[PDB]
Amino acid sequence: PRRRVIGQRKILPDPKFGSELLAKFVNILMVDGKKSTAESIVYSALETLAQRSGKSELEAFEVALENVRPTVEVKSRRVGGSTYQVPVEVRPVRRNALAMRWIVEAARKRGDKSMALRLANELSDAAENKGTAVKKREDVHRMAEANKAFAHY
Amino acid sequence: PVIKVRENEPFDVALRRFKRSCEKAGVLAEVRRREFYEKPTTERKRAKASAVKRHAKKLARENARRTRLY
Amino acid sequence: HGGYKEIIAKISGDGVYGRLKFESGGHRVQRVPATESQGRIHTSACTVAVMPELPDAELPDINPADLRIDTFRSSGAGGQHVNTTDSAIRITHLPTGIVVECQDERSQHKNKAKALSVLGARIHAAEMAKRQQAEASTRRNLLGSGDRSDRNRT
Amino acid sequence: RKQVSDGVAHIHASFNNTIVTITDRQGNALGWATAGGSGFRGSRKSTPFAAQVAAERCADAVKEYGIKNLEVMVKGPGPGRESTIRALNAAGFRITNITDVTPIPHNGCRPPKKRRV
RNA sequence: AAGGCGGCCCCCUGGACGAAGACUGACGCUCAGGUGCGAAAGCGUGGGGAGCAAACAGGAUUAGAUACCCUGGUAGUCCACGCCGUAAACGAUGUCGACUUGGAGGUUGUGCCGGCGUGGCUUCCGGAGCUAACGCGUUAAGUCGACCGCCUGGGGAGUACGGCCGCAAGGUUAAAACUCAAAUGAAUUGACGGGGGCCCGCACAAGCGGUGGAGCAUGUGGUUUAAUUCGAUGCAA
RNA sequence: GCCCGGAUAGCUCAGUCGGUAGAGCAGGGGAUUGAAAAUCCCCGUGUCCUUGGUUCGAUUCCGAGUCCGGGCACCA
RNA sequence: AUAUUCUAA
RNA sequence: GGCCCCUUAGCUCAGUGGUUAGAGCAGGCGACUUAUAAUCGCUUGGUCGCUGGUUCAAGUCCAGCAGGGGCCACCA
Ligand SMILES: [Mg+2]
Ligand SMILES: [Mg+2]
Ligand SMILES: [Mg+2]
Ligand SMILES: [Mg+2]
Ligand SMILES: [Mg+2]
Ligand SMILES: [Mg+2]
Ligand SMILES: [Mg+2]
Ligand SMILES: [Mg+2]
Ligand SMILES: [Mg+2]
Ligand SMILES: [Mg+2]
Ligand SMILES: [Mg+2]
Ligand SMILES: [Mg+2]
Ligand SMILES: [Mg+2]
Ligand SMILES: [Mg+2]
Ligand SMILES: [Mg+2]
Ligand SMILES: [Mg+2]
Ligand SMILES: [Mg+2]
Ligand SMILES: [Mg+2]
Ligand SMILES: [Mg+2]
Ligand SMILES: [Mg+2]
Ligand SMILES: [Mg+2]
Repeated sequence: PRRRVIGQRKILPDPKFGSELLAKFVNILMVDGKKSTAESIVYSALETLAQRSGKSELEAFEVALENVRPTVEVKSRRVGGSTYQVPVEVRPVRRNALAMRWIVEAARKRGDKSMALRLANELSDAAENKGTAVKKREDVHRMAEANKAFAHY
Repeated sequence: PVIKVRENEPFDVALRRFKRSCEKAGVLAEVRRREFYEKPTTERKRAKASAVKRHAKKLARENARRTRLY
Repeated sequence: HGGYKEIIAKISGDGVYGRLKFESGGHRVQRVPATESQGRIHTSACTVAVMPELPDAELPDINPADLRIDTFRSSGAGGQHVNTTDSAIRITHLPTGIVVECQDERSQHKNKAKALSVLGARIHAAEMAKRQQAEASTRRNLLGSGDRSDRNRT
Repeated sequence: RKQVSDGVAHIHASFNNTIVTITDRQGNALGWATAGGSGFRGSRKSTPFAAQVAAERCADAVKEYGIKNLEVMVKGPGPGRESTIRALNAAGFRITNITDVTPIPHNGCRPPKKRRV
């Protein structure tokens, strides 16, 4: 907004693993304020990823996030007359948001039967560096390398 | 402008000192002036305009020390 | 912004020109238009012309008994042949008074053929000119000016 | 082929393009790279970055000569004239001296008419 | 003098200004007609031609684009001589003389002892007064005198016709009919600007979920009808 | 009078040489706009000039006409 | 870079 | 009669090399825009005009064909 008074809203840590990061993920996955439904889908998908990794559910999530997290994105800002698309370093909070949001968007457009599986599959494909998630990080990295020339300081 | 780098001198310094040497000689401003022909009439009009602004800045310096705002 | 600058429609039936003949002339309209920003009343007019269907236009046959055909020696080059030969045709159409001369070819038959063709074209063009003038004048009178002052109906 | 050791780096900076040309003291060209030929057209071609990337490619085109020290000559008033030197330095060369040789007339030929944009 | 005049050097040459004197003795001021000078473009003849650039050509842009932008490019721009005689040729302010508080500079002389006077030219502010107002204000648009030029509603028209001038382009002098009830100057309040500055609102941006496609509900337009009762119609039906 | 070319969407035109037709501009419906252009999205559009043949089948290949344009109608 | 127009009470 | 050059993705194009690939405009979706433009990112897709052989893996290396053009040749 025009003022700049945004007191970062107080968010509860999730019950099972006690992680605000994963509590956020649930929120991003959640639909029609049906969190119960969402939490079940996340724990199921993290339990599955626990088996197909041999690691902690949080640690298996961290590994996935890391290969999704973009470092520099494109933002359109005017300098003179022309409207150029300019690379901006992404803030660490927005690094996770995008990541989590990209994964869920990626894991909502697969053929597999249950969302819990679709999520587990994409969170796994992320860990390897294959999934549509970790295909649109590249895209949002390389489009932020073409316009590298517009990074005036 | 011609900067010779001296013994035991870092580069970043010798570059800032080159930048300054060109800005002092007014090279970039000189070439921007020579880019397009300004009609003499236009050259006189902007010389006049500048002097009027330089002079009006003097009269816009008194009404500040003499007059109070709060 | 809609409507028509002009709309010409044939209305076909039994007793049309007996009921629409009186629509001819100026129609004055007084209202707040659709093209008006300030809600002002404006006074516009439209001209309506209702002209009855004139029996098409039968281009008639060129009756040879209504022609005077003159044959004579052609003018200019062509040695002994052009000196001695009645090549040249003047066809005078007695009704209209239109006269066409033709001596473009060396043969009287070609000339006469060409002249009948032209005399046809010129007779048929002259009567289609009358019809246009008659129609133009008839319309001119029905319409009147498009001015708000010249109206049969408000 | 033939070692030269001490050479000159000419930097033709225009509003549109940047042309780096690394020569010897006698002014015989060894290698050159342009911002326009370095994967940059239009807007992106007239930026200090593309003039940086160009400088690099010119350094990476005269290593076979083994230039150790450069005299730099900057020309014209474009974004190329600053960052091209930073690149040459950061590419490993030793900048002996930096000279501006931008041609200034002493009131000579009539420039072209002013653009009405 | 105006138009104008800008590297450096020489040659020829005009004016201005200051200082002290000496000299002439109203020899002055203004000026219809007249004469001369007079930017740029343009014209003639002969040169010249780097750069620039009417015309022109192509490329773009665009609804079109005989433009603006781009690539070229001829006259021209340069020289000699001749012509043209006009410019918002403006200070939109005729020339000459006198008089009428101040302040701050610039520039160029000069007298006296880093100070104190006195001239010339010139920039900016401002007092009285003047002015419709804006402004001008000892360089007057103040206070006066001399002489000249010029104006008399807006269009038509600085045009026609005639004359004079010119190679031409054109210049100069200069009407009438007809037509309108205005045209105009300055300033004031707004509104507006693809003017400037500063702010705000889910206005954008950041997000999330919709509508626009499907079927149905419902209102409307239209069309239909004996009747499809009347009203609401951008946002704000 | 003869000869060559042409006849294809509402207009100007491609196309095909035996099977199954396009373009641009119009046109319609939507969007954008206070509204009209410009612009954007969705659509539709042909007896392929008329006949009489050949052919399983003709816009296409014959042979007639019709309309349009372009020649020519001469040596003397 | 591109933004034309708005009769007449 | 000889030589040759090239005829690869919708439209095109380009070419080493032991292979059917590299694009650039198009065509799809993304970003961008006040909206168009341009911009950028992502993808999309050849019997290398065909056809033989020959090659550890040959459209090429080498034949037999088709295809067009460019210059030269051509005294039943
Ligand atoms: Mg230019
Ligand atoms: Mg006089
Ligand atoms: Mg001149
Ligand atoms: Mg001349
Ligand atoms: Mg000459
Ligand atoms: Mg030009
Ligand atoms: Mg005058
Ligand atoms: Mg002047
Ligand atoms: Mg002046
Ligand atoms: Mg005057
Ligand atoms: Mg005088
Ligand atoms: Mg004053
Ligand atoms: Mg005159
Ligand atoms: Mg006269
Ligand atoms: Mg938004
Ligand atoms: Mg619907
Ligand atoms: Mg109703
Ligand atoms: Mg109503
Ligand atoms: Mg009522
Ligand atoms: Mg009402
Ligand atoms: Mg109009």
